[PDB]
Amino acid sequence: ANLHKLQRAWTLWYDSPSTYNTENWEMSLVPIMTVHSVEEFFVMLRYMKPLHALRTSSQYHFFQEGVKPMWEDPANKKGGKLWVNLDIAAEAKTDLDKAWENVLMATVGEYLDCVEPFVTGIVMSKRKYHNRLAVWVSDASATDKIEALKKALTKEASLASMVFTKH
Amino acid sequence: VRTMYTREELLRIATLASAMDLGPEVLRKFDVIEVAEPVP
Repeated sequence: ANLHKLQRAWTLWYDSPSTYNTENWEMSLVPIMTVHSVEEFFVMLRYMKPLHALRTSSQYHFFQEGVKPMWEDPANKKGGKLWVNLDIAAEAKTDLDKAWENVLMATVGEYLDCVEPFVTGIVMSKRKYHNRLAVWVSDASATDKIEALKKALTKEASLASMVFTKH
Repeated sequence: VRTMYTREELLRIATLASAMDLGPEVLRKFDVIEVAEPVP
């Protein structure tokens, strides 16, 4: 089994009002699948739902293994997130889906920061009017790294706002 | 100096990926993802 191993494993999560846990907010997150190779990644993509057809209040999380998509995580405590607001038989993939796929491929391929790790995960959030893409890093003090992430994220996307936020 | 791939390299390896699938254990967890409802 000649597989193409990744630099890091990555876990996918999905949440929505149907997964909303009124008692414990944390359990609202549902881990779906962990990927360790390019092939596993593309199988995951195969069985993921496109954002064009995804529910109005849903979020995909994609984070390094052993790293929860929450600030309380030690990997995200000091860092922050750089995010942007995109806009809305068989049909061609939408630019939103294409940008989502490009950012995921850049994440697993480790060319989101071409130089401990700096990028800890990413989050796509389907909202009412906007669609929030977010890259969660680990060190909010690294200015050069955030600028490098800015150019990279702008490259891998082609679908209104860009904001960095420390947690 | 780490395991890196390019976008085109990943898209090439996707052809190999096409030969692999998922069992019911890992595949059932994708059911949580919900399709948007219609607007009549």
